[PDB]
Amino acid sequence: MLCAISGKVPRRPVLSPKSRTIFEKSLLEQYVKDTGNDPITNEPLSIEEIVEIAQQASLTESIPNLLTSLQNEWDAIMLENFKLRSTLDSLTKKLSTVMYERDAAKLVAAQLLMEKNEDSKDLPK
Amino acid sequence: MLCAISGKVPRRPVLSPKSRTIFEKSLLEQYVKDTGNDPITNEPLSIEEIVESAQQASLTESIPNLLTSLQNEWDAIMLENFKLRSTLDSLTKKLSTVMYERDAAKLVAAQLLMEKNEDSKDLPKS
Amino acid sequence: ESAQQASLTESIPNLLTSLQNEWDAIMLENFKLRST
Amino acid sequence: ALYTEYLKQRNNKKRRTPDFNDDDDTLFLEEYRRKYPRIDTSRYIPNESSEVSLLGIV
Amino acid sequence: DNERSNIKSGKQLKSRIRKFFASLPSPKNDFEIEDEKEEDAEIAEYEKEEDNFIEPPSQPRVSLVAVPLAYSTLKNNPQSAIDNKYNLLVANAINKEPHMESRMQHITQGRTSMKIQFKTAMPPTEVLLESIQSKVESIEQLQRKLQHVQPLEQQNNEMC
Repeated sequence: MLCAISGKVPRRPVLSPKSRTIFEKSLLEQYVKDTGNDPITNEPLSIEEIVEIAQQASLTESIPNLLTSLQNEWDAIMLENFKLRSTLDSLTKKLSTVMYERDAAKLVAAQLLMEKNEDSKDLPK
Repeated sequence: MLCAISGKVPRRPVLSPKSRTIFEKSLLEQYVKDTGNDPITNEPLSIEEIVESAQQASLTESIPNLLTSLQNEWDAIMLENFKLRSTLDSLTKKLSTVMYERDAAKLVAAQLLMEKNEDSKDLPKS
Repeated sequence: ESAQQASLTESIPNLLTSLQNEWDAIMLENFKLRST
Repeated sequence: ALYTEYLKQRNNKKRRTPDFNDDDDTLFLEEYRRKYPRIDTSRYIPNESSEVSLLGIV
Repeated sequence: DNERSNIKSGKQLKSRIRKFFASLPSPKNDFEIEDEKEEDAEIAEYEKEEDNFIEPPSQPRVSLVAVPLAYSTLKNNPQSAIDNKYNLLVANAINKEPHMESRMQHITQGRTSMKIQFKTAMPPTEVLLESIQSKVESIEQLQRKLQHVQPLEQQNNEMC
């Protein structure tokens, strides 16, 4: 039902043979033209590899309003794309703060093991 | 703009109705007189088959051209989302394993802080 | 069974100004054509 | 009706004006201006790359 | 000398060597006001070098044994990490939906963009315009020729 690139319902879907995934003909072609690969599995795939594989028409309702709808929908998608990218940068940013603490902690364990090693020597004496 | 047989700018373009391609009349005519065929696909074609209303047109510029433009906009932006969906699935996967190694390690920091102080508590008393 | 249109240098306008003009030009022509 | 009345339907005259220290409404309007300006600056890059070659070919 | 450089680069820092901050002694002072948090704060200030540098005698064999020991201490573990990752993902989608102080920073970020981008736009525009306003006139004065080449066409067809 959904092409695994954009999120649309595909109007001329095509399936990759390296990885079982129905893409849209337009979008998969652009990716292959960028780099000869599959977007999910990163396996070597070409345009000739693709095998070309429900249509229900939207009846909005009972035209000047439809102008402002398309305006709002582009206005919404622009922010729904923006919000999803600042979240990616801050999840990577907060991930980097964890890596510093992870490696900083395992340096603090080395000094704590020395204090234990020093203690085990004194206990034996 | 070009003739597919010669490669020149044809001064009398005639389009065939079997392999759709703009040929120069004087060139294609000789090709047909040689053998009744279309040069590209080798399908049968005669001279009468080759072809050189009231609604006035204007040049293709930046309604239909505007609609196909908005496809390019959205189809490109849809790939922009993949770059951030795919990269998110790597960061969250590295964060999950990072926070698990943090949660698995901090239990050992808590025990060494207990054991090293307990060894200091034990030894100093003796 | 290629054409090139050079998208203007000032190419917001595609949503607002360009699209508005297209449906103005379609509207006032056919109305004037019905008059003819 | 549009042709007879001689009135075109109004479009979104919003993105151009806006205002700083607004509210949750202008927080959206601001974030709109950024993404479209980045799309704009990317939309001017692929034009200038070809430049006048794409124009003179048409 | 090649071997010594291979030992120093790897043992410099795990986060710094792999991939991607402002100096803040007040943030370190505010965060404390618990001990492990202060240790990582000083570790971040040291590697980066209102900022004083000092620590440069602490950060390979001791780290390898430390990593091997912690690995020993650490299907069921895979599902508990996948469930927690979904919980944090829901918390990240909840913190983003509430926002859409903070609003002033975004507007100023745009003012940088508006400045940077529109200056680039105006340079790209005026560079294009200089080259393309001539070609526009060339292309647009040619379009007017179709509008007269058509209008004569009909009168001749009509008269024919």
